[PDB]
Amino acid sequence: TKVKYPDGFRSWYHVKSMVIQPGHPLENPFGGIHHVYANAEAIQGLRGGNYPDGAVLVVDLFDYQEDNHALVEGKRKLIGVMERDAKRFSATGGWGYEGFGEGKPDKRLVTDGGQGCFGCHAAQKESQYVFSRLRD
Amino acid sequence: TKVKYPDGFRSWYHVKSMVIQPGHPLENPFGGIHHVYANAEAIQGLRGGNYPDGAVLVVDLFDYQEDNHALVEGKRKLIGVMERDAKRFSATGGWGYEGFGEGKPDKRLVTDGGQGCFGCHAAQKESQYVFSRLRD
Ligand code: HEC
Ligand code: HEC
Ligand SMILES: [Zn+2]
Ligand SMILES: [Zn+2]
Repeated sequence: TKVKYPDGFRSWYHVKSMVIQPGHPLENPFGGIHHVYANAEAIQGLRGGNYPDGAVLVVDLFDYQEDNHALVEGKRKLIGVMERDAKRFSATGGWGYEGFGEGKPDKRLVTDGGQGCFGCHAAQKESQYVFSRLRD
Repeated sequence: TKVKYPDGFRSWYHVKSMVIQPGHPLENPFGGIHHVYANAEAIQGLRGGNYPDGAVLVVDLFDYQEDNHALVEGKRKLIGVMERDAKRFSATGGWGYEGFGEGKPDKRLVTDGGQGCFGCHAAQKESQYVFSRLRD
């Protein structure tokens, strides 16, 4: 019941992006420029199907520097990971929730079996616990 | 001697992003959240390899809205497209330059054969007229 490191996620489908600036309620620790990625499996859910076991969503969080009215991507802060397994991740609505510090497999961030992550993602039960909307 | 609309570019490898805000010298018309994408042939070039004919880079430019210490993606403004053909686009350094308003295939923007585009990109001769760098 550990979430696997999503090897190769940077080659996945880019779902969407958002900037969370200082002062945002989620600034600790979501502050930065973030990009949402989906594997083949997760695309099926985003398109309006059921999320199949093996679907993985990644949220890739970068620091940024405001440089003359450009926001410029700096170092990666972390990745958040949601891993669909209806049986193994049953306690958290069938998604496994993990963080990797600087996107490194060695730096697991989740210490409460993902109940905190699940606490907020539960509001989205009707879209299978997923906030991001697939956009053209 | 026309740049092909890059059908399916939303499914390609996401290279990088940047935000250009009010007050940036490039605000008009490059203002917004932009995402750079690369087809397989473009990735060869970006990796430090050479760009094969048929390499395509896309810059996808979104309007954004302020939303309580968040910049949220709004409407697509346009896409910019560079298509590799050393022979057919030799007047603009082996890349064909085109813009599509709102990313629509029917709203081609470039009127000067891409000389305007090439004029700025020519700064980057030493990285084959590409600004963007592959990051992890
Ligand atoms: C609310 C107080 C949140 C808590 C706690 C967590 N997440 Fe979340 N998450 C939240 C929002 C509003 C979004 C959407 C961002 C966007 O650009 O629209 C997200 C997104 C994710 C994603 C991308 C998939 C999706 O649901 O859109 C992942 C992979 C994700 N979050 C993981 C994650 C983990 C591992 C958490 C605990 C450490 C976690 N989130 C907490 C809101 C909230
Ligand atoms: C300088 C005044 C520019 C002019 C005029 C044009 N472009 Fe450009 N382009 C510019 C920069 C600084 C960047 C990098 C942005 C980043 O996030 O790093 C770009 C990028 C592109 C891309 C992505 C590929 C790359 O070189 O990084 C494409 C596909 C692209 N630009 C196309 C484009 C076209 C079609 C133009 C004429 C309409 C054009 N550019 C003008 C700077 C400048
Ligand atoms: Zn405020
Ligand atoms: Zn500014």
